[PDB]
Amino acid sequence: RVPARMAATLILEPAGRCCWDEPVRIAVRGLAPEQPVTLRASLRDEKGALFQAHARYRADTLGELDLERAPALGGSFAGLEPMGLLWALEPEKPLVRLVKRDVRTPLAVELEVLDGHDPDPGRLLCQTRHERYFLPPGVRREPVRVGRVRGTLFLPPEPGPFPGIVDMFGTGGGLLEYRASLLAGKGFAVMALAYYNYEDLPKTMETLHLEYFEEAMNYLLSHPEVKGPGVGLLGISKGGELCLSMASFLKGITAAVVINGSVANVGGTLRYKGETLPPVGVNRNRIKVTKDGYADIVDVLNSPLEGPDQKSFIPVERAESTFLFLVGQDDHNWKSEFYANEACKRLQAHGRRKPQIICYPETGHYIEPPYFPLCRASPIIWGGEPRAHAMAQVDAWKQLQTFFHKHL
Repeated sequence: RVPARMAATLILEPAGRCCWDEPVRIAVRGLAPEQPVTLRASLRDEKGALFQAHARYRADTLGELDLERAPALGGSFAGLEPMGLLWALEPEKPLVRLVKRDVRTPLAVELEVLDGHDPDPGRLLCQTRHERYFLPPGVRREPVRVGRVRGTLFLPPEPGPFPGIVDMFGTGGGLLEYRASLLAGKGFAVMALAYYNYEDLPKTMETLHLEYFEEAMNYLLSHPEVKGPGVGLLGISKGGELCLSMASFLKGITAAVVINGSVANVGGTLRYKGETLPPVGVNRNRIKVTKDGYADIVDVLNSPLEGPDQKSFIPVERAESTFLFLVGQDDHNWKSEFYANEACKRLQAHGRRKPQIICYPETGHYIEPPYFPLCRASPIIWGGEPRAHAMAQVDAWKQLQTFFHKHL
């Protein structure tokens, strides 16, 4: 009698170094013909927090399970969804946002193949560790500490020069580098820019001075490996708001991608030389408690279209820049589509080019780079449905690349 068959084996393409924003093809060989199995993906973030997804499958008649050929039958998702084990990842503890800050180390996804379709998993038939990197091949990380400017520059491998982008996130303070590092992998010099509560910067954003942002952009533009003659701006939330403010008041901005930004100045006072924008007013009575114990704050901010709140409207008509607005239709942080439309109306009322707006159905506030799992709530809701939001993230990433390549 011949020995028993060797154990099942997982095969990935690509087998080696995969960036976070890149698709992978997962296959298992050496299962029994038509064997029912459960695949489980597990990830621990830099804070030790667990994220998991699982789906049921059935091997084919050869005992092969290939996720670009076999559909998920149920679990965290169903259908021919090769990347579902990643986009459907859910935190073990509700309310937990994924924490990834050091772009120099990968996030590991542990993949398990477990026997059977029982809700309580069978025996482990095979496993593999799939590392996903945030610093693309040959991308150079260069911290920025020039004048008062604080951020981190990412450059592609030599030779330059490269189109330059300033990258900005919203409120929370500190510096998120992961989008800039990934985007530098597409041929751009990208500066992740901090503006409060990081290193020696002012601890709060009670008042923000656009002069700081002018300095940052001038530094990027003056870099020996940045192409010019202007820069791109990429911002989400308050960061997109700042893209509009920068483009309205400052020179040297060629194009801006605004992701769920606001045309109202919110949360503090903006100053540039003799000019000021007061914060738009709030109405905490407009809060909705639904349909769990979560706040819905989408209606709290006053309209920048009536009363003294018109003062907080960013004068986008003064911008020379081209704009692309990427909005989640289900944004519950604030009225992103309304802001995009009102920016467009302001611009057209002054004979400026009409900006492209892309509105993604069932997508929420946090449109992150691809395969970042949806955070539904963290407490307030942010909006989005897992699959719709995931595919919006994948598409937005291609849209901004195309746009920046065209204009920069």
